[PDB]
Amino acid sequence: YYMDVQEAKLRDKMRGTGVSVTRSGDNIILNMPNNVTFDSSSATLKPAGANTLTGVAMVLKEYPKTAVNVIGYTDSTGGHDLNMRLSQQRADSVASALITQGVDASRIRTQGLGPANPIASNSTAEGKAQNRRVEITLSPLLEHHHHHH
Repeated sequence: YYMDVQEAKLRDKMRGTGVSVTRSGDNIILNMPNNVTFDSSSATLKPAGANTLTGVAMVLKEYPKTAVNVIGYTDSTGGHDLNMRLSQQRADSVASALITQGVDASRIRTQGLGPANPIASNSTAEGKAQNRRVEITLSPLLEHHHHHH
């Protein structure tokens, strides 16, 4: 359980934001289309996206046993290294926004996995557009930080 109610909260808050709530197994995948999060192409937090990121951050405050893995995906047509930069850049923008809103930095990790896992075809522009995305992987804290010794 634990994320059952979170799925309901996210589904309500993302009622018409543009964010696709894909609940995979136990963890929740919040994938945000390039257009709704960023302005042009560079990591640029538009008001709409910042507003939505605030909603995400709110839920992350409601349930602090969430591990926030911000994994950025993207097509690598142009320069896989440059796209890697943008991949990490985009993830970092989301993370810093969360931390700014009040999410623990120690509960957040940013991974640029753009040219790693193709969600769609990379040869076709259809998939190329789909691959360029930011997916927030909300997983339950695998063994909370344990320091009493």
